[PDB]
Amino acid sequence: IFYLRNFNNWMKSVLIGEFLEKVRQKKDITVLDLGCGKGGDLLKWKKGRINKLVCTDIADVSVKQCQQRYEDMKNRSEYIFSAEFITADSSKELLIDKFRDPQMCFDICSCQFVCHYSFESYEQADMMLRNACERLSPGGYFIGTTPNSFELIRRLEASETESFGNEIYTVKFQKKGDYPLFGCKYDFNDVPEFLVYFPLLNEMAKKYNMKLVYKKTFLEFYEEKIKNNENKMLLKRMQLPLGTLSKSEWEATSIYLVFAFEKQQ
Ligand SMILES: Nc1ncnc2c1ncn2[C@@H]1O[C@H](C[C@H](N)CC[C@H](N)C(=O)O)[C@@H](O)[C@H]1O
Repeated sequence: IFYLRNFNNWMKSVLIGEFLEKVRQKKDITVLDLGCGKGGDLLKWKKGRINKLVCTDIADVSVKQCQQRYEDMKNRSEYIFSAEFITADSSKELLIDKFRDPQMCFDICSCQFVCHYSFESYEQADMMLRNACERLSPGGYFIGTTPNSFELIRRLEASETESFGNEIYTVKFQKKGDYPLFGCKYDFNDVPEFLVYFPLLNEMAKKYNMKLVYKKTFLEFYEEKIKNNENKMLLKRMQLPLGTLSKSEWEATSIYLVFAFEKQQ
């Protein structure tokens, strides 16, 4: 369990940091962490020296864990951002209606391992994308990590059943051979997720004046980003390709992709 979560932390680290550098090339960094969980990315924002962060999640128990983690860091002379915490279903509720400041603006929306939950339906996928995008400033960024639908199906079609995996993970599709845009249900060991067809996410984000910066598979992102010595030293410290992970860990990790979109002027 540890090694993978750690590789995923490194992934989000390198992803978050590139877009904070990109952000800062244009003269008070305000960030929306959408589906923030227990606050696994609070330190990344702290290290990035953002000034404001809104943390929101469907699970109140996790948001309260996020809030306590934050109070702990704050309680323990060094700079920390101010933070707003909201328990909401971002696929059914409108965050503009929840913020203290409805007309608040964000420089980044980070959406890490969350989007696949909103694709239960069109209304939900579109709502979570509005929430992510409508308040980004011109030039601001929508960044995330979600399973690559191409790799799920590849592995589905190779399989003798509706299931596949190794000792680390299991995928179990509800149905096989049928891939609707919305509602394409699978299990991933433990909640139900829904297939995210990336061409459809890309297209759908044009409604909120967003152009794709890049989509990379995890393996592609890994091998490009290891070439930066600073990203590589970070991996060194925090810890198919040969080393860094096992065969089985690359197998689990290689399911995912990384994306970045930009609000246009
Ligand atoms: N409709 C929704 N709105 C907001 N959060 C959701 C929704 N559906 C699932 N989630 C949350 O999204 C998160 C899924 C992620 N696996 C947690 C990842 C967390 N951002 C991290 O990178 O550590 C969980 O916290 C779920 O509670």
